[PDB]
Amino acid sequence: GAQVSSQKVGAHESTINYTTINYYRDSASNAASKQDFSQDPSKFTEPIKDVLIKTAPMLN
Amino acid sequence: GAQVSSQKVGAHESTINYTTINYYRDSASNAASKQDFSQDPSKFTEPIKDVLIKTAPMLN
Amino acid sequence: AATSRDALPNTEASGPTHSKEIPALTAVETGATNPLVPSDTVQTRHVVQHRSRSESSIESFFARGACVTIMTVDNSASTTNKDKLFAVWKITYKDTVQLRRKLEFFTYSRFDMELTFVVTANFTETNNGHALNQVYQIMYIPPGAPVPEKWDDYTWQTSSNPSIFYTYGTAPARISVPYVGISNAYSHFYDGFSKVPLKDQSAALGDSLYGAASLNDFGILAVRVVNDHNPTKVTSKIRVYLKPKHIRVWCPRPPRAVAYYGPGVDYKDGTLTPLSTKDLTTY
Amino acid sequence: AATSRDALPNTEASGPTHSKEIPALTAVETGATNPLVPSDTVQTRHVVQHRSRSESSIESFFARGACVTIMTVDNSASTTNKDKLFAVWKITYKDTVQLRRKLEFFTYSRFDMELTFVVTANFTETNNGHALNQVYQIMYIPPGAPVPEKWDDYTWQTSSNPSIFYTYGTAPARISVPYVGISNAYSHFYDGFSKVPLKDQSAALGDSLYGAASLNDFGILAVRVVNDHNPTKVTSKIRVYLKPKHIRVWCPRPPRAVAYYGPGVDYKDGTLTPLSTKDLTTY
Amino acid sequence: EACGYSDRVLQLTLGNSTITTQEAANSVVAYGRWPEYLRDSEANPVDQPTEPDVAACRFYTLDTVSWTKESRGWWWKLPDALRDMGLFGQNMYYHYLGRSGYTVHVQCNASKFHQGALGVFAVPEMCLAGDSNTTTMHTSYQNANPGEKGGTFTGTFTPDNNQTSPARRFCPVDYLLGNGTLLGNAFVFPHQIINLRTNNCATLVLPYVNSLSIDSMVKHNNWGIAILPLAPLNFASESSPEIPITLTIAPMCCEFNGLRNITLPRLQ
Amino acid sequence: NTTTMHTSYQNANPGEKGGTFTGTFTPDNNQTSPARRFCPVDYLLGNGTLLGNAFVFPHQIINLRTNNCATLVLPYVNSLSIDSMVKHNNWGIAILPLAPLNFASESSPEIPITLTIAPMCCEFNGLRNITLPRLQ
Amino acid sequence: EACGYSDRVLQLTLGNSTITTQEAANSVVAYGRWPEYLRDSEANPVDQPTEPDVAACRFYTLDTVSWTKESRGWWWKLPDALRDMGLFGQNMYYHYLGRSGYTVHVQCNASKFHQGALGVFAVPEMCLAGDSNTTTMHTSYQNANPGEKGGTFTGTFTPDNNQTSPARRFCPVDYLLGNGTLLGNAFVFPHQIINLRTNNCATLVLPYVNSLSIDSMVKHNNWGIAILPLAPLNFASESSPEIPITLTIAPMCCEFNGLRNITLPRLQ
Amino acid sequence: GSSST
Amino acid sequence: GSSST
Amino acid sequence: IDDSFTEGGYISVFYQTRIVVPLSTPREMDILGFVSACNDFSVRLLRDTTHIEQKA
Ligand SMILES: CCCCCCCCCCCCC/C=C\[C@H](O)[C@H](N)CO
Ligand SMILES: CCCCCCCCCCCCC/C=C\[C@H](O)[C@H](N)CO
Ligand SMILES: *C(=O)CCCCCCCCCCCCC
Ligand SMILES: *C(=O)CCCCCCCCCCCCC
Repeated sequence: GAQVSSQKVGAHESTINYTTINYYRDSASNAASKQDFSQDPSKFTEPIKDVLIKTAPMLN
Repeated sequence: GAQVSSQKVGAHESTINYTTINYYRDSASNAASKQDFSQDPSKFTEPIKDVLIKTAPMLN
Repeated sequence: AATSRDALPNTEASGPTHSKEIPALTAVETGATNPLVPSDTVQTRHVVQHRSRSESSIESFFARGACVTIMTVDNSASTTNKDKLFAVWKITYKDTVQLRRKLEFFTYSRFDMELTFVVTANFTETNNGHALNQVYQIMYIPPGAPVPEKWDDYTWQTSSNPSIFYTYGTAPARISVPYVGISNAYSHFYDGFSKVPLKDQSAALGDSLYGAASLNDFGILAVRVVNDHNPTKVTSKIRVYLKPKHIRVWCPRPPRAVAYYGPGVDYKDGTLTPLSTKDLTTY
Repeated sequence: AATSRDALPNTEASGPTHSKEIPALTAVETGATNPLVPSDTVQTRHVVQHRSRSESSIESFFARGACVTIMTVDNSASTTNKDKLFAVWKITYKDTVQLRRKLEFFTYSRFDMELTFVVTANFTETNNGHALNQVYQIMYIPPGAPVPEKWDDYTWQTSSNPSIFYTYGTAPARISVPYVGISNAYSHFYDGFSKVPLKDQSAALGDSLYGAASLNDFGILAVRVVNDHNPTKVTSKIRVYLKPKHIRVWCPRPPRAVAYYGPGVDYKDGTLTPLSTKDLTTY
Repeated sequence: EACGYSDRVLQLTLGNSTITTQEAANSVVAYGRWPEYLRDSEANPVDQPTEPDVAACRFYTLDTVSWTKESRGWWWKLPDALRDMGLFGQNMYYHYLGRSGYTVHVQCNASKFHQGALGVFAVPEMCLAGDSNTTTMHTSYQNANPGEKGGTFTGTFTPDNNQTSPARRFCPVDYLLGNGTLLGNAFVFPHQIINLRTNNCATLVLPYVNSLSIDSMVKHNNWGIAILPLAPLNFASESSPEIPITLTIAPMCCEFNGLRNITLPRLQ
Repeated sequence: NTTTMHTSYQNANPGEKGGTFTGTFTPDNNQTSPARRFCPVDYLLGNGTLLGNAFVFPHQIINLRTNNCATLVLPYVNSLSIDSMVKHNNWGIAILPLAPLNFASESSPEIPITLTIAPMCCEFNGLRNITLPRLQ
Repeated sequence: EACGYSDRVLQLTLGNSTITTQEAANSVVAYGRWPEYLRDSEANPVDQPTEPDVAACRFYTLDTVSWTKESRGWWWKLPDALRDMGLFGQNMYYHYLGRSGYTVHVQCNASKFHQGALGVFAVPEMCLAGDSNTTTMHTSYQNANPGEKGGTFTGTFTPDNNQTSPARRFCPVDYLLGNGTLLGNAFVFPHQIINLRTNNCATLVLPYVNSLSIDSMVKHNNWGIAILPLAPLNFASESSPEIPITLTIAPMCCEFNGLRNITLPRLQ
Repeated sequence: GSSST
Repeated sequence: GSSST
Repeated sequence: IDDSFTEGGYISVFYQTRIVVPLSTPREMDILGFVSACNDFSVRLLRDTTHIEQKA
């Protein structure tokens, strides 16, 4: 049940990895993976009904 | 001898798993798996000799 | 194959009705409960049900340690009218009330027992004199084995009885015990006696307690401070916590409604009114 | 598939321009922010961008334990006008300010809770008399379960409530809690009431606090020193640290700009001027 | 059925005995388990069992009691109520060990102008509370075991104060089901209700239930039968109505181990 | 400033007239019979956060040289799928003059503001008798 | 059915409401037509209709009236009787046009020792006669439309003679069905009879009936419910027996067109 | 080696 | 056995 | 527990018509009521009850 993932290596001395094993039945007991996703800001930065083309006049 | 099972993941950050190894000879020493079964209430809720059809008159 | 953490049934959408099908009419005399669901008497929408009964499985309902006793010991000089205090406890879940009430939702049970021991000490007298770290011996004395009469007598050798030597200030001690019942299940209720009174015998001779089966059901825990005594007095308490692991239960019962009054089902005058005033037509 | 630790976009080289394409002109009335990058208004070189947003992911932004309360207990002899001190705390992140402000950048959240407990003790009076190592019981009392009235009453049996028996001087205690909200997310703001005032009802009877939903949202922690008392007095404090693991957040908000004044969004007179003097044409 | 068969009309036949009824409300099989003999994989005493079959597995009728406006309820224990019933009782007292299941048939008819409702409960290990507040668990064998007459419930707890010579009997308070739990919850035990407008009987088929495969029938009762008026008897405008209640019970699949001389218990 | 979270249901819920912002916090000092209303200070967005940041909420600006209206399409937002509409408000509409009204050289210009709002995809559960709230 | 199903035992469920009965005499569907929504091929107002579905198509119970030896009969109009019933009434007064079908369930139980028989008639366009012999067609809107209380029949025509301030109400004579035709012929309208020895209810399922696909519910009533004692109430030898009659009615497949501000009618 | 439930 | 991310 | 935010509403029982009896019959009687959970019913967050205690 071991999970093997790669570290993003910052200062250096191939891919360096690290190992994780969950010891408990409840996912709440688990540490945070920090393997998170990003998304585009659009729902907050461009919430307009008609798609904005930045080279175009915003008002037409 | 490792046993690998899945967690039912509640709040989220594929299947997340956890590992279990028994360290002792006596099953009494083991933790509880919590991998339990359910059953129908019938032996307590419908203990009657003739099967009940709920749309039908209970007395006929 | 349905598991405790499986989701419960979806609500299925259902429309208007006008038929000879009568789900709502029933007859509780039969002894059965009418298996109805909302779509039997109202119009419903389709709902995808995510909820599960995982936390109310018998195991999950009992999966907690509960205090069942507090044992007092001391480390004092034994002197002609009073000896160094060691404690003796007859193993039971009936000296406290909360685990007892939970177990008594059922008539019989099987389980492995997890015992955890929390140990705390204090000085009882004003002198600034100190004590060194105490080691405690928790000896399990099964029915038949010699009970200690003195904190330091031969029985504390434990060649065959299981003992725990606990060091003060370390993690609380813990051991497991298998299902050790002499029956196929533990009886939370025994409607009977351990003796038949015979006519050719005196009443005294045929007598026994109502509802008691083996006198020393499970034996004793005897606890002592192993250290010799200090000039200063230290008193300690051993709190015992019981968790039933790997548990099975049979024949459900109504829960205890009036205060416990001893190891049996007896009740005390003055405790028999659990319900409070509320008017029939008052929400 | 873009991850939090992926590098941000490269700057692409760009030259002179003379066209009808007008990136720089825009109209904020629309409610949108103009998505410009340097090559839209100046000449750029090609840069291979290595920087990432890894440390500002919601998880990384919150991935720290924060103090949310300090609970005081003692181990003193209970005497007719004053009892041995045990502490009771209603679980919340709003008694302190730093974690509260971070959470309130958002309207709703989901997370697993990690609680770490740091425990410290001291003598309060001059006597050279000592104390032995203390064990603490941290009992979680969920809404509905009986709250302790005395340091030693029946509720500390904990047959069903989760308790931590912490030993003094050992590693700080730690437990995890799942997302336990009764809604699909935790509400950091609730613009409403828990009761509708009806006309046919008295005002008192229909009244409730603005912005409060369940009165006892999450229950209580009750903490006690399990040890019996010493001749000397020892006071202890339990500092509680909360970390939101496995967290999700919705609907961003402007951060708290004036001092907190209670559990709601209220503000105090005299605290309403966060901004300092600075002249318009002064760098 | 289109050939007349009804949920309300039953015939039960065990040994040389038959019960008929024309106003049943179906019948109950406790915990869905029909009585069975002890299986080899669960057996424990190794000697050849005695299985009296029709000699003991037949309907025995107990003394009829009377239901009135002042009735608080009645109770019986099994096997105790049958201890003097023909060859069942004989087989019981000649052996150390015995196990048995039962068909319990409670009978109570009235008229379309009477009303009232009896809750009939079969309780595994029906431990009842004592009369003392100075002692616990002290109900004597004799008082615990009334035989076929059974005992009764009371609406009032009244403690035995004679400390010189204690009564040593039960004081089973009806709304506390005689055991410190609320009667409204007794429906989790296998039960039927005799509601006079609906039915005139209750039929409970009880398996042998115990934490052992077989046990001392003389020391231990496996089942308790508790009958309580959930809604009181009433008729026309009579101040003092009465209707009888009769219990007929049959042992089923009973077997006995450990044969010796007969037990002669101290019952008074 | 003697109590928190005490705005009454009646004052929290003005119905269609709405309420207004003020440039000054002014504490209710009648402790005998408290006003029990909001005191929403404009540069603090009526909630203790700076108005200049209100643009992270969905918004439009009516700048009179550019446009004469704002149109916001709002989803149902809540920590629940459905809730008590009578106890709880899901959305707030706040309209504030970012740049003040001005016209020619009139000292006292005025122009009207009208709100037209349409519910969309609304559904209701738990039918019974009608609620008659205490609104005054 | 051999699984118990009976013509006499029914359950009806509409919206969050259920009616049960154990003594029905089947149920009637007027002119064999079940209620339906307005079809596109028969549609007329072109705007999107409002269809409140479970919010309005549910059982509403009107004020219970009392049947005695002196009762001559009762009447109600639809939709008028439902004008103040929850969201049906609201939807009705907010729109110019509305159409609706109905399940009408009349309730009246007694005992095997009572006797009597109610004719329950659903009449399309139940125009009733006025109280005047100096004027015709002069019953006021207010008196024509009693709302849920309904009106009653009389055994005697008694003309309004106050010419200064005329009563302007109906004077519906029972044997003339309140409209100048003989009651014995009312059975050509969809009906059931509550004959107390046989049944304790009547159930009429009514389609929307009109010379138009949709109409003004506020100006026009499509159906009239007339309940008359065909055989009088009687019990044992009581001089003054009484039993209650309750009406529960549910709109079915109702739709509304022409939404505007709400109608506020002059009802008194 | 390993069981997988 | 092993997962590799 | 009693909580306004999570309140459940109101159960009530009324006479639709009336109880009718013939002569020689009791004019008063009892109804009994029962409650039970449906198959979609669940509970969570285990806790100690207030329905039992142990003073001293
Ligand atoms: C060094 C510590 C060893 C501790 C050993 C304890 C062994 C005894 C286990 C006792 C089992 C007790 C079970 C609970 C009670 C029974 O269920 C009922 N009263 C009826 O049998
Ligand atoms: C033995 C220690 C057990 C500790 C158990 C704590 C369980 C309770 C978790 C409480 C969750 C609190 C979440 C934070 C606050 C809420 O987000 C907001 N005020 C709105 O719901
Ligand atoms: C998957 O995990 C299979 C390999 C097992 C590797 C060794 C596990 C190390 C010890 C984990 C103990 C279990 C923790 C509850
Ligand atoms: C099955 O278990 C084979 C794999 C072994 C994995 C590593 C075991 C980790 C240490 C366990 C020690 C033994 C405990 C008594």
